[PDB]
Amino acid sequence: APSHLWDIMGDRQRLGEEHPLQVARCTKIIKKYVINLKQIAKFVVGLGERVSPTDIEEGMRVGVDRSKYNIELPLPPRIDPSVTMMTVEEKPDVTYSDVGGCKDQIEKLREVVELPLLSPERFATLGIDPPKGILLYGPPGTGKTLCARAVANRTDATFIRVIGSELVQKYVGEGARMVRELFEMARTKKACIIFFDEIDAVGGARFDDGAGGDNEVQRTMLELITQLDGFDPRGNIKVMFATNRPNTLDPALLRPGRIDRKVEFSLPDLEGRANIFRIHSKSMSVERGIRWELISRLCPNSTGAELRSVCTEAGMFAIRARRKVATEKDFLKAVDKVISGYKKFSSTSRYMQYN
Amino acid sequence: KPTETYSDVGGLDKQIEELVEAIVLPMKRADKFKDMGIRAPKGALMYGPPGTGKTLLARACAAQTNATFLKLAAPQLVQMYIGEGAK
Amino acid sequence: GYDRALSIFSPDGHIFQVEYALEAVKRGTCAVGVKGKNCVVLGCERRSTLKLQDTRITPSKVSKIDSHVVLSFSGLNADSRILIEKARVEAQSHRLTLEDPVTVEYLTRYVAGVQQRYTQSGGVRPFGVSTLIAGFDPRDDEPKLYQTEPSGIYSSWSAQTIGRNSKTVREFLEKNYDRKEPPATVEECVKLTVRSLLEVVQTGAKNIEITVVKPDSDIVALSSEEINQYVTQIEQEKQEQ
Amino acid sequence: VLLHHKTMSIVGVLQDDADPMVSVMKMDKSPTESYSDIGGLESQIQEIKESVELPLTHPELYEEMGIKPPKGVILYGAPGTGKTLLAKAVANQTSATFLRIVGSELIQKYLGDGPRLCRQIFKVAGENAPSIVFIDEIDAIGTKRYDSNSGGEREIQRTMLELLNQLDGFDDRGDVKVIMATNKIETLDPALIRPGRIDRKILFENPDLSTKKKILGIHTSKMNLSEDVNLETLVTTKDDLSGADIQAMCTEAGLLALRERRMQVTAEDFKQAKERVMKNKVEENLEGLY
Amino acid sequence: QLLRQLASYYSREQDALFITRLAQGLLHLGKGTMTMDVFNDAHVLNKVTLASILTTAVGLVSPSFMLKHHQLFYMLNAGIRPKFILALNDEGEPIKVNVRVGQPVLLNHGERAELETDEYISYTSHIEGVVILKKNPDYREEE
Repeated sequence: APSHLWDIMGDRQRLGEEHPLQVARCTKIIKKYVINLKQIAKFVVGLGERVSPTDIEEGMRVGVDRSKYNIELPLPPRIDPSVTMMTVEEKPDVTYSDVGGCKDQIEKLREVVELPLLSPERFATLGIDPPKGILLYGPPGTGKTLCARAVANRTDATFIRVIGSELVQKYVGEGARMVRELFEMARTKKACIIFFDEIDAVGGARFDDGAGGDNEVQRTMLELITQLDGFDPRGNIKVMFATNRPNTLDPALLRPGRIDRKVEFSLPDLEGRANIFRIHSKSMSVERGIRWELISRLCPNSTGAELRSVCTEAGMFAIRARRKVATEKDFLKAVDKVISGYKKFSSTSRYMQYN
Repeated sequence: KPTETYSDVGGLDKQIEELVEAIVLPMKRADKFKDMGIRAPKGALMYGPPGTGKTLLARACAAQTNATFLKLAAPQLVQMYIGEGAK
Repeated sequence: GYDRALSIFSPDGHIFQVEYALEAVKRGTCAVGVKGKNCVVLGCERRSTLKLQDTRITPSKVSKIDSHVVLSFSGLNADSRILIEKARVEAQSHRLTLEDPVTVEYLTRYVAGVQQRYTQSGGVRPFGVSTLIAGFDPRDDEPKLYQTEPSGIYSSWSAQTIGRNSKTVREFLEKNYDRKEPPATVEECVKLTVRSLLEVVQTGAKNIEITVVKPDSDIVALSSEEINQYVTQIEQEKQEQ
Repeated sequence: VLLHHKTMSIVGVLQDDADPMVSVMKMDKSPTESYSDIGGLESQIQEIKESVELPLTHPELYEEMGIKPPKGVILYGAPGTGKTLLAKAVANQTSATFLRIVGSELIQKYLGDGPRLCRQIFKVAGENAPSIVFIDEIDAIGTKRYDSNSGGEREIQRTMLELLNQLDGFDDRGDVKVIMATNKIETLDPALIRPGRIDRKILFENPDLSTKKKILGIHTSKMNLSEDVNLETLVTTKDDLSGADIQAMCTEAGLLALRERRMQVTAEDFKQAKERVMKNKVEENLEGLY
Repeated sequence: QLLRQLASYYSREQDALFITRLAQGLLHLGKGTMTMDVFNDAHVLNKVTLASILTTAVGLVSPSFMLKHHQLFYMLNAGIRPKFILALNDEGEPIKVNVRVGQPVLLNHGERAELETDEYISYTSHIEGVVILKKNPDYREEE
């Protein structure tokens, strides 16, 4: 059906020669334009009929006709990378209210990120500088990645999630181009959010005398630091560094001036772990008259990953243990099962804080 | 020219006079340097603690002098194509 | 000698040298025992994989610390010889210093107290074996059964087991045995231990060793033919019921 | 896409046919391996069935309950307990997509291609059907002794943490299941597990004399045995053996009768089979205590 | 994904806020555990359901099709047929049966089930609905 309407206007856009343009990047601007093709061929051209003199800029892809080369339409630069097109997500499922607890790991993030985006004129009265970067590391298993998605929901803008292993490519030097791919969209798309995940595989000095193949990774941060704070302080959006190993990072990366707000996650206390089961109490099945403060009290200090496992495994006892819904008896069985039974080995929580 | 000048720093005058004698004075007094028989320094190593560093004053060198500045990033000089980083 | 510390508090608050040492007991032979009014019975198994082991020349799994009290452990056999020798020397040292026969309460707190030293002593490692001390105090017929954990915590139990498949036997001793009405005869105390060994030994004879503890410094060790006598009577009332 | 010759205009999009590119994806032609052959493990068989097969076969139980179903289960135990056949029988009744990946393929020779492979494994499997990613026998990054494909200590952090982000940073509706099993999981990085995704942990031990009687009857169901061969006698002679050692004696006994071309295996073949397994195939473990 | 693509119609029509959310609430009618079907195990065509959905198809709201009123779509509340199963004895004492369905597992009088039969003996057919369980003096298994 839609193909019939497009065939009517397809007479001028097909038979005539317009679209068959050869796209290439412009080099020198004389106000004669020296442009190098993809086949490595240099030539000279000039403006067109409807082409504006202010549209042509240095280092921009400009399509020209293949027969007689002339400028026709400008194109946005950096057309080669296809990787960063899939790095932008849309509408994350985790909401802002999914993060439990009244502690300080919530309010501190929204003031340095969501506050300048929603109300940029609030800090303009005092004439201060909002923090460009932030710091979130914490112990493994607290759902730190869930807090990054909760910010993207309230922001209602472009979000970029970057994996630490994605920056390292299969060639030496290609990782340097991967850094500018992220910061190029910062100027193109204003008021977005970039997020780095597992930076420990990237950062750190690591010096020289080691295995010797380590000099390729250390240049990624030196390219990332240069693109963050260089000779020219070029930056707009907020930068988020996150990993599970803060001690193995670059001691320069661990110092301010690229980062101001620093928040480290901690294990919720008896009052903190209570709200963890309250946000899950609205879900599943909760028997009327059951106090969740006694369950979190019998459970020792542990990450939120093992806290949500209590409510999930409690529903598993409805089959083998011959129960309708989750009762208080099944909650006590989960204490020796979800916690005491699963300790053994290979249980992280606070086990690995360093290496 | 950038927006950073020497008026935004303080207490650094000990190391400021040394940077003026490297990339600053030979842009002016080089005619007087040939009379003494010496030669202008072809470069100076710039380093510091594992931190920000003196890059704040690097902008003032390209500002107050009002000369031509060329920014060259070292990590941008390594590429997969052999010889392109050397050119 | 070696001055470097070993036990270190985990960030969770526990100790690695403790919890990892408890796994050596769970991988060892299960040691179960019960106590009656006039008698105490301590059962123990052996390794069913190894054969051609003469019972006479092999040291008994239940070590006798004193005439009125014995020790049946489960765990590392390398760390058990240290506790058995030092408990017997203190048994004679207590008779030398205070001129008093030792008591089951003093023997348990001593062995558990010595284990507290190695956990707190830099340069040594805790014991990976758990001992069960059962006996009768002098001029007292009251049964005494005390558990000694590798962590140093000791407690009294009516019926308690340690080693592999412990949780299976513990659930069996709660419903079948009652602490309010213990058996007043020796024969009922022996048959109770055999019922707990049917789910672990799994149809074996020479691998079962049962030690009977009686007051007035009376110890009677059941032979191979005497243990199988109680097994036959229970198996006839098991499948038929 | 599809271009044009003269006008050089896009004609349309051309979809990829004849399977989604790489065909080694283990599409599972379904040989139909049932649960009767893995019988005797039913104590631990119903454990994985509820956390894997149950949400796929009966999704209404977890949806109406309100709890989130687990993303898989980790397996640990001595070799020979049947950890390979446990996950094979689950994918048979589900009739869904299921994957089998060797843990040694996570690291390549070229630097940077290790984490690039782990991205394409979960990407293609998640697009078609509620698939399951099962990586068996993971030796990755330990006791290296690798001259060729060794990438240093940089391949260690990139390849492993890439799998952790697939269970954390990668969003999914719950149709992707990840089950990992190997001989020893202690050498692996425990941070890779992150047991807020995996709430199920299944261990394995050696079977008793009652379980081996059921396992022996499985392999001898299709085998022709003579009248002088007793099933309970062979189980009694079994000492410290796993599920694989039971099939090893059934295979060795079949090879002895195959040399003489005997339909029914006599009792003399089982006598020589148990002696060869306990000698070579069965080696004394380094445990050594007691 | 389908219900979230209708946000572009709120600008073209001021009443699109109620229209897009009217059928969504009808989908959740009965706390999500209830539905409307004209078929059952006995194959009985019910004209009450056919007198509701078919009538509310055309002219759902006032701006839809010609000029209508807001009382037309209330006919769907009369065709609600919730699924349930009940088991009694004499005076109404409940008896536990074995049924595994979605919420649950091993239910009794006062819960619901879908296409399942228990192992307990009621009288003859052993079907869903309201039944009475009676046991023989030889083998008797009750709550």
